[PDB]
Amino acid sequence: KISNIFEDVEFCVMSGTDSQPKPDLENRIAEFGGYIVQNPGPDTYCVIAGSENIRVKNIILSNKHDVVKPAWLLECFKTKSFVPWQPRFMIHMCPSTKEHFAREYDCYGDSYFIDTDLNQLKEVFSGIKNSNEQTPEEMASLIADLEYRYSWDCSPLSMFRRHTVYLDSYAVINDLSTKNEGTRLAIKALELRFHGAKVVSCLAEGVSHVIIGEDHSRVADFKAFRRTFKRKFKILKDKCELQEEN
Amino acid sequence: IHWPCRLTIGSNLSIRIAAYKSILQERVKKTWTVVDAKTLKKEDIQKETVYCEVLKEDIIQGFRYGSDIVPFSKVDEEQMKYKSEGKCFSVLGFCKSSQVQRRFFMGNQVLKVFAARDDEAAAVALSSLIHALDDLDMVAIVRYAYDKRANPQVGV
Amino acid sequence: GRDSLIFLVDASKAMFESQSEDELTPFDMSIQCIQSVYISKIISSDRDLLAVVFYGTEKDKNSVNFKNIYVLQELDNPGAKRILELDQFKGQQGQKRFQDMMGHGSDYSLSEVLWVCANLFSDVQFKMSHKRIMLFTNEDNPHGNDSAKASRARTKAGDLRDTGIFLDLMHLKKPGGFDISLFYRDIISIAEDEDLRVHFEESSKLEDLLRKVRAKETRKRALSRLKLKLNKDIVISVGIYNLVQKALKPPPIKLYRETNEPVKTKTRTFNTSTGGLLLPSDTKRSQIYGSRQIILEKEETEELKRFDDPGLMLMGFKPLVLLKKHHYLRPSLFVYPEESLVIGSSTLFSALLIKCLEKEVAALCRYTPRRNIPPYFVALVPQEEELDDQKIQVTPPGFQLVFLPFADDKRKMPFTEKIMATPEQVGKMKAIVEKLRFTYRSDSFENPVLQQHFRNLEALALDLMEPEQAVDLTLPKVEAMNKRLGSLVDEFKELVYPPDYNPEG
Amino acid sequence: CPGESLINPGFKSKKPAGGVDFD
DNA sequence: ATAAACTAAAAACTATTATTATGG
DNA sequence: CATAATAATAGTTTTTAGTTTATT
Repeated sequence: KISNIFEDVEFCVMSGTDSQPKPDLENRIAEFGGYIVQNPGPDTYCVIAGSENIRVKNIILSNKHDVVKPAWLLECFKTKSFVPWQPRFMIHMCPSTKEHFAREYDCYGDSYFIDTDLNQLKEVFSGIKNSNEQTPEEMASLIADLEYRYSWDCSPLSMFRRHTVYLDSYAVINDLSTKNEGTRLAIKALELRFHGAKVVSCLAEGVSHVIIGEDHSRVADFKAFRRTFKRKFKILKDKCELQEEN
Repeated sequence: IHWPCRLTIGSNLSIRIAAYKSILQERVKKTWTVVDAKTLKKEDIQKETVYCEVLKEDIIQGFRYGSDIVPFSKVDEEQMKYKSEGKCFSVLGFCKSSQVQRRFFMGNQVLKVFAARDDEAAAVALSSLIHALDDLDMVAIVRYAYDKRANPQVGV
Repeated sequence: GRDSLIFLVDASKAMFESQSEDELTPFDMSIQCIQSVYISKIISSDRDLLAVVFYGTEKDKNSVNFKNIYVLQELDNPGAKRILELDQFKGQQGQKRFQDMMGHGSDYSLSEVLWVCANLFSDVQFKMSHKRIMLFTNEDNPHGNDSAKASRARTKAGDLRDTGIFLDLMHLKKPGGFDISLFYRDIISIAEDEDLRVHFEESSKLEDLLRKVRAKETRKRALSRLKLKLNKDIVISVGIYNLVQKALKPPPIKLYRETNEPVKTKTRTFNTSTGGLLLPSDTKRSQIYGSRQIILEKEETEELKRFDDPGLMLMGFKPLVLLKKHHYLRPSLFVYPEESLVIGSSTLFSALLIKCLEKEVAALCRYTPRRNIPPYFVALVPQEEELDDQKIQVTPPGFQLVFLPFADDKRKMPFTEKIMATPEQVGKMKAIVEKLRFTYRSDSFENPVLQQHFRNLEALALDLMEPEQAVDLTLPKVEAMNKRLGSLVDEFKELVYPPDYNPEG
Repeated sequence: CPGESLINPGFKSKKPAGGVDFD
């Protein structure tokens, strides 16, 4: 009809009163020549999912239908062009729709061909489960490797949270248990987890960066354990509280 | 058939049992054959259910809800059907024999219950329970379920 | 006739104020009660008609054009559309939605509302077995203010009582309590009046009103107006009843896939061999025994099913002691005399009842339900009239027709040899039963299948997101039984079962 | 009316379903 | 070998309509 | 062989006996 695009495809409008009242959506579909059926026929390609009902659950269980939110079909309407199916309105889909989304996207809405933007990247990320459960150092190394491979070390945050810096957060180094008020050891530890240099305040050999801390009275300790270290102390200066990583 | 089952009292008791139809309704297992009056042939006869015209794939089942009619697919009803367990026959409680009246005897058959076929200890337990119930003027309330598609039943 | 019940609800801000907002307003909870009543009626009586009206609201809706009086739904069979219409005002801000689309605040005349509901009763073109109207408020002060309108209202109410209308009033939530009798002290049609206190109670009988009872409860009618013939001529009209009747699901309805039209179905019998069309006179029934395929007409089968005429052929008297419990065929039926066709039937019936109760015998009778049916011998047990503590006839006086099975009604069983047990084990069972003894009541259970069936029906009728789940009373309290018993089962098992017995196998 | 389901006039009061209650 | 539904429910309550006993 | 006629017929809902189809 006006948009014959919606014709010849059977629609089980079992609930439309989610964006527009369901009869109104049926009117719009009919004016576009779409087929309105009150029960899901075998040729009912998609089902308009408005309000949530037990019938919705049955449709989900019965892998025969395409769960369609009314807003997506409103897009198809107002565009006057049939929007292709996408997984951000779609809940339960036929295996044909499963492979369709696996083709056009990575099943997250992230396409394999058409490039990304801020919006779709955020939507794909949020759709992916919240992922922060591992140890900070494993993911720290992962971030470091990705920054090396992708030149992402250019972040202003890249010098206090992941790799190779040494400090004195303890009155005696190699003694991880002593703690004395009168300085900002706590603040130094709180900073050592932000930009991308590893929290290290123990006698280590492979560490390359040694930095005098805000507890400047441990220059004696810094130098005494510097003999055990194979790296020398620089004249100190994110990167400017008391630091020399350059 | 042999209906092997377990009388279940709580969870601590489970006795293999054999309960069969003792008294029941009778009817011949061979029914009529509506054949032609001229060639005496059933194969020439044929019924033809017709829906108006439409086929069986244009139809669903519905249910009259008061003044209203409700579409209700068979798959949905099976999904939402209250489904019990099969061949489970547990005891529900013990009530006085005088509390019950034969006026409430439901069903169309009477079921006589034996223990397991050739299980001596099952027979011992059955006889002990029988004697106890007899001496106590006692009847047992039980839940009957024949198979998975069987409706659960409450019987004496 | 049917039952005419109208739910009369005020809209004068007397239902919007609340003792506290954690407690339902006098309005929304009444909506829930009405919806529960609609559901229960759907379960019980389709053919009944119920109506809901509002008074004191700013606008009105009624044929008489009486102001401030708005009928929400008229005397009709309950419909899910009506129920959801109530639901849109049910609960919090549902009264706000009401205010937005309906509003309130105006006054009214109780005479005027009585006139309106009388018009509603006059509107129905169907016979009503009862004239019930249900009033929802916590306050009688509106007409408690002016004496003239109060007098007119009570005069009108008396008139409606004369018409047979039974007014009923409910206790509603009020911070100051109902405080009855400010107006309504004798303006209530009551068969047993016991309410005279101020009744700060916020409810009178709202509990069962909200309670969802699941039953059909068909109206009483005799299953057969049969004739009891003593020998051939001492015949009395007798009423037979299924005092209990196994209920079943309503049948499915053939509906279309797209329009859900009730599909007209037709199963023509036709000659598939020629593709032609057959007639009932065009076919013959057959059964083949051995080498012989015996051919008959269905009718001939019917007349060879003709033995005795519909009635009762008394075969004699047998003492009640001569009855085997296991000799049961199908549920028994009740017997009652009828003077509709035979006068003196009830006197004779009473005489026989008393005499059989005395001599403790049953009148065995040849019973024919209706034509083309082989008569059966059935024992008629004299059934006494039993009245409860309230003197309510719980067991009607009459006779208990029990079906006496025939020779073939039994089945041969592969019996097992008789085995005894120690009396100690018998005492163990006695103690365990005493632990797990429970008092029996007739209505102690429901069919969970049918229950969940209705649950699903309601859910889809209310297009819910999720159905309420029926509780299965038939499921045993296994944890409670183990708690009650302990290790008595283990002791008895050791007394009986050797420590190798397979529980199932 | 005493002993009558006010919901269903002409029909006795309907008790709550209840269940097994050990004694 | 059929324990759910097999398949169509044999039956009055409570309401109407053409008969004629007759009006002529 | 006419006419204020009149009333014995019928037609709606219930609830039995027919039956599939797995069920062992």
